[PDB]
Amino acid sequence: GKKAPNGEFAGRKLKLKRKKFRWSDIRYKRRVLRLKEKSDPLEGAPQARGIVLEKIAVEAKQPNSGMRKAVRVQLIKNGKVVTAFCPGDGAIKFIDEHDEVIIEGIGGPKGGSMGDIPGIRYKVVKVNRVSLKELVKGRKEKPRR
Amino acid sequence: VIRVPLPEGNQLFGVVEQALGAGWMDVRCEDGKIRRCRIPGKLRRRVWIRVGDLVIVQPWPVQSDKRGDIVYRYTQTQVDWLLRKGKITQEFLTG
Amino acid sequence: MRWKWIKKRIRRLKRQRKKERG
Amino acid sequence: EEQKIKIYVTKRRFGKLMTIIEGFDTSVIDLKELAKKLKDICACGGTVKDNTIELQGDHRKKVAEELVKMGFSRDSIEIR
RNA sequence: CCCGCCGCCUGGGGAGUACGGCCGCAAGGCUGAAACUUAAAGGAAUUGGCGGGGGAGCACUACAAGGGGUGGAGCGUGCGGUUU
RNA sequence: GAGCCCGGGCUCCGUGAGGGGGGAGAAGUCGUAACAAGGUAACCGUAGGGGAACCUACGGCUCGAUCACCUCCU
RNA sequence: UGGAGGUGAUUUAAAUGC
Repeated sequence: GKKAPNGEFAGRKLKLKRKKFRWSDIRYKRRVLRLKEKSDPLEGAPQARGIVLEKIAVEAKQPNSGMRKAVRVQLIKNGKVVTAFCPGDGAIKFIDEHDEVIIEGIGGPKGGSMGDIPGIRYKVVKVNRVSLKELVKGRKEKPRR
Repeated sequence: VIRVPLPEGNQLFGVVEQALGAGWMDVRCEDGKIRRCRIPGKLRRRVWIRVGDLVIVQPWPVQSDKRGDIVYRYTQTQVDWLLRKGKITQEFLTG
Repeated sequence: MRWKWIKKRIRRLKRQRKKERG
Repeated sequence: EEQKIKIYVTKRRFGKLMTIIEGFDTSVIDLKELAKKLKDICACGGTVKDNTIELQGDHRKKVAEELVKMGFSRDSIEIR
């Protein structure tokens, strides 16, 4: 007998087996409880605006060294401290301290910061409801306050 | 013809004050501040840097008053040249 | 190794369990 | 009271230079326990060698400061 | 190769740990996560290098045996350093 | 027959000195633990001891050691 | 020709290296 009971009336055993053994998929367990949804702030969401507390630059990882542009932003309803990775070359410039900065994830919600960056779970898109890739190109719009 | 590199831009002379381990050293800088400084791997594999050495420090663009990279370490003869040229003082070296 | 760990785990446990017991 | 002490560098093995501590009254002070405590402060190897403690590496200031912490007179201690 | 049942597993490390409960005189046991982090953890065999691994065989930049000598001095020379 | 209130008990949310560990950074220090019999084979459960890697006892195991010595087996 | 035990075992050869 390769595992399983096989027999007309047994099925229930089957039926509980699977479920018992389903909870060894971390991902499945996690969603079905909602640990994905509780822990890594957002309250689950696509994105979150937040006030730029300051600008900080951190070091790169193991084979690497280079100053990544990171913000510290506070999500507003979430009310949680988030350090964050900023796309683009010049950028850290166009972000004034205490402009609104909308924030997203970057590269699988699992926790995985991209290979270079240690911490950074997240991405920035915006400065005063106009984005960073729009501010890398000179023409498209340029910033205020 | 002796030639000795000099700090450029916002770089500063500094005297290494303490080895902190793993490519980090505290450096007493010519602006009177101590900075916690990284030795880049490229420099780490070229020179031996010790407490008391005179170095060039590049302050980081953020927390410029507290952090930097060591970008050059002077030899003793170069230190003597810098003294003679007035780029540093003996009082600064000794601390 | 597992010698190590068992006694480290035990010492951690005891010392901490000492700190709980106290 | 009246307990003086000398702390100085002493040749050792791999590393650079050991650290020697002498001058304790061995009838009152247990060097074995002192050494164990000092070894934790410096995180290095060490032994009681006769009426002295020898620590691997240079830990003169560390040791002096710890001895003061432990109740030994600041003025009884000399680092050479 | 088939047929019947049962236990257990579901990448690594965190951790066989925390908490909770149960058991145990105590020492402990049984049960048993998560936050976080990683592009590996691993297994077998192949080759090579290696071992204060084993056998066989040579060598004269080998060692023994042996003859001479360098290292002591003065000088010649090239260098390290210092001086310029 | 509601809301309302009062005294106590229990639980949960926002937040706090202090405290634990992880994956790391790999230029300081101590040692040589394992990986070659790693230079005292190694692991293993249990117990004590040591700053640390770890050592030792007792029992087990070979995922065990290199010839040698003795014993068996296609 | 290839496999399993039982016990002598050898201290004359030294720690580390980004």
